[PDB]
Amino acid sequence: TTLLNPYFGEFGGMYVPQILMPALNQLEEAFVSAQKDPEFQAQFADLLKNYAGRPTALTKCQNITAGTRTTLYLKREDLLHGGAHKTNQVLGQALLAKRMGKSEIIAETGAGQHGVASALASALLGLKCRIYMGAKDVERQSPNVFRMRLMGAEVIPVHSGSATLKDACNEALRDWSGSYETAHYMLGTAAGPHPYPTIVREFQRMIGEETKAQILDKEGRLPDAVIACVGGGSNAIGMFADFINDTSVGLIGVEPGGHGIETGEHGAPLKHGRVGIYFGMKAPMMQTADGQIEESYSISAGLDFPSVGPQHAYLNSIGRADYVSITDDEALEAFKTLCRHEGIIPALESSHALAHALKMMREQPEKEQLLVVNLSGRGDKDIFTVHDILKARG
Amino acid sequence: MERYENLFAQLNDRREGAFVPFVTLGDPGIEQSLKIIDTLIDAGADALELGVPFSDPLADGPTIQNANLRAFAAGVTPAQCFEMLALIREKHPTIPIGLLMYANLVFNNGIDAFYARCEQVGVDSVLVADVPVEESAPFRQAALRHNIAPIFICPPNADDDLLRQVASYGRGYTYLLSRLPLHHLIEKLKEYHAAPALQGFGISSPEQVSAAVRAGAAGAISGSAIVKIIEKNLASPKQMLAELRSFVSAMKAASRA
Ligand SMILES: O=C(NCCOP(=O)(O)O)c1ccc(OC(F)(F)F)cc1
Ligand SMILES: O=C(NCCOP(=O)(O)O)c1ccc(OC(F)(F)F)cc1
Ligand SMILES: O=C(NCCOP(=O)(O)O)c1ccc(OC(F)(F)F)cc1
Ligand SMILES: *Cc1c(COP(=O)(O)O)cnc(C)c1O
Ligand SMILES: [Cl-]
Ligand SMILES: [Cl-]
Ligand SMILES: [Cl-]
Ligand code: NA
Repeated sequence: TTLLNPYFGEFGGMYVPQILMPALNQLEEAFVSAQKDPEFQAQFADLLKNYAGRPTALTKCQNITAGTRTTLYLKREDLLHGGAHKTNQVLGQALLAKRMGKSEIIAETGAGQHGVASALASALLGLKCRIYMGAKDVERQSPNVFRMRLMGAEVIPVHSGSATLKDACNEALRDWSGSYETAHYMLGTAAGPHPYPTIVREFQRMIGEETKAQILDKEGRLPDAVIACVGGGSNAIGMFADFINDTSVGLIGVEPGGHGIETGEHGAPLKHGRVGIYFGMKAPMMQTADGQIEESYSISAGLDFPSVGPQHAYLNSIGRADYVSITDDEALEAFKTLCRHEGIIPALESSHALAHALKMMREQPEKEQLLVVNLSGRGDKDIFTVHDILKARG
Repeated sequence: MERYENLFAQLNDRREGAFVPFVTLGDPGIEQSLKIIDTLIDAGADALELGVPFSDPLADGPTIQNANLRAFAAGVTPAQCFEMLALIREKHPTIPIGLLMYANLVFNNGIDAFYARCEQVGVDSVLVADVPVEESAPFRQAALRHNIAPIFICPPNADDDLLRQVASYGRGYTYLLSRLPLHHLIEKLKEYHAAPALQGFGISSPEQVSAAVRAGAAGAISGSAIVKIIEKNLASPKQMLAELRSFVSAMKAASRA
C-alpha cells in the first residue's frame, strides 16, 4: 500500500527487495507530510534563497541568435551554489532526513558531482555523510573526492562488480537496508523506486516555476519550448514540471548520443534502449540482448546513468514531451560557442541541451521561436576534458 | 508437479528438517558447477536453490557477488544456465529445484515465456529477489500458470499485513529471513496456512540447522558458507568437492531426528 501512485503509466514502481519496502514507505509518508507542512516549506525556501542563491538568473543570449528569429534564454542553474542544479534537491532531501529523525546520509556518485552535492548539504545541516563511489571513478575524479573529504564526508571506494556508478548505487542500497532507522539514502536523480522520482521532481520544480515567472516578465508569454539534458532526468523534470499543463509549451529532453547512436556507444536509453526492471524501477535501460545491465557512454560523465526517470518515459509515451540526442562533437561545439559568444562556460551535460537549441535555430533560422535552455551547471570541471579532445584532434 | 509438497511430507514422516544449499550456476565454470551440484545432492541436499548470474546482484553479499563474477569470467549466460537446469533435472527427478532470479532476467524476453522455460526444464520455484509482494502479481500469476511456485521473503520484523500476504501469495516454501522472535513468526505463518518455512541468511553451522528445526521451521538454507568453500578451493577442484561433501553431510545430519 502507498499514499501516492508509484507509477507513471506503465513506468516506475518499487522493485526492491522486501526488506527495503518499509524504508520507502517511511520516506513516502514523510514527504507527503512535509509537502503539507508550512514550516518545512519555509525552512526549504530559506536554504534555497539564503544558502543556495535562488532565484537563479534567466539570461538572454543575443550574440548567439543574431540574424535569426530565435530568442534564446538560459536558466542559470550554473549560478546555484555548488555549480549545478543538484543542490536544490539535496537540500530538500537533507531536510526530509532530519524530519524522519535521521542524523546520517548515504549517497551514491558516479564521477563525483552528486557526492559533492550530498556532502555540502550534509555539512550545512550537521549530518554525517558517507558516499559510495566506484573505485574506477575514485581514481579518475581526484578533485571531486577531495571536495567531498574537505566537506567532512566519508568517501568509500567500491571494488565490487565493475566498480562504477551502478555498483555504487548497489552498495548504497545494501547499506541503507540495514541502517535506515538512522540513515537516509539521498538518491541523486529523478529515478529509482518510488517515491524518489516524485520527491526529486518536487524538490527541483522551482527551476520551471521561476523560468515561467521570468519569461512572463520579460516576454509577456510562455516559451515555445524548454530544453534540458537528460542523464537520469532531474534537471529536465525540474524545468518541465510547471509547464506540463501548458500544452502549447514544448518539452524537449536531450539524451547523450555519445559517438553516435549507430555506434551503440551512447547514453540514450529512452529512445534507443529497451524497457527493463532495475534500479528499483521499470524503465528504458541500456542492456544486453539477454538482459544484463550495461553502461551509458558520453563525453559527459554526468550523463552516464544507464536508464532514465520513469516520468520521462511516460511523458514520451503520451507524446507530451519529445526526446532527442546530441553527440559528443555537437556538445563540444555548443560548449565552445557559449564560451566565446556569451562568456559562460557551460557544463558538458548542459552543452547537450544548448546544442539541440542551436540546431533548432540553425536548421530553420527564419522560424520565430522563443526557447529556454536549462543551463544545468557550469563547466570549469570540464576544461581538462575539452582541452584534451581539442588538442588530440589538432 | 508436486516436488516441494512431496519432499515436506516425506521429511515430516521422518521428523526431519530440510537442508537446502544455494550456489550460483556456472561458478566457477559450467563443468565444475554441474559436478558441485551432483556432490551437494549426493551428500544429502534435500532441495537446491540456484542463482543465475546477473550483472547487478543487489540483494547478494560479497561471497555471492564474487561467485557471480567468476561465472561471468567463464562466460556463463542465462541460456547456458537453462541448459544446465535441464541436465540437472534429467539426473535427479524428485529433488525440488528453486531459482534465485533478478527481475530484469525474468522480464527481459517476457515474464510468461520465462516461467514457461522454467516449466520446460523442470524447475519447481522462483524467488525474484527485487520483486516485493506489492509488485508481485504478474510474476506469481505467470509462475502458477506454469506449475512454478513463487517464493517470497518474510522479513523477521514483518507486520501482520505482510505475513498475511506472504502466506496467501507464496507456494512451495516461505523464505524466512534470519535478519520479532523467529518462533513467533513461524507460528503466525502456520496459523495463516503459509507454505512451510525455510530459514535462510547467515546459516553456516550445524547448530543453526538444528535451531531452525527446533524453532518450528521446516528446514534451513545455506549459501555463503557453501560458496565460500568454492572460493577457498578454486585451485584444487578435487579438494573443493571433498570439502563440499563434508560440509553438506554435516549440515544435513543436523536436520535429522
Ligand atoms: O543516476 C543516479 N544517480 C546519479 C548520481 O549522480 P552523479 O554523481 O553525477 O553520477 C541513480 C542512483 C540510484 C538509482 O536507483 C537506485 F537507487 F535504485 F539504484 C537511480 C539513479
Ligand atoms: O544480507 C544480504 N544478503 C545475504 C543473503 O544473500 P547472499 O549473501 O547472496 O546469500 C542482503 C542485503 C541487502 C538486501 O537488500 C538490498 F538488496 F536491497 F540491499 C538483501 C539482502
Ligand atoms: O538464499 C539466498 N542466499 C543464500 C542464503 O544466505 P547466505 O547463507 O547468508 O548466503 C538469497 C535469497 C534472497 C535474496 O534476495 C532477496 F532477499 F532480496 F530476496 C538473496 C539471497
Ligand atoms: C548531474 C548533472 C546532470 C545530469 O543529471 P540529471 O538528473 O539528468 O539532471 C546534468 N547537468 C549537470 C550540470 C549535472 O550536474
Ligand atoms: Cl502564481
Ligand atoms: Cl589546437
Ligand atoms: Cl491477502
Ligand atoms: Na540516462
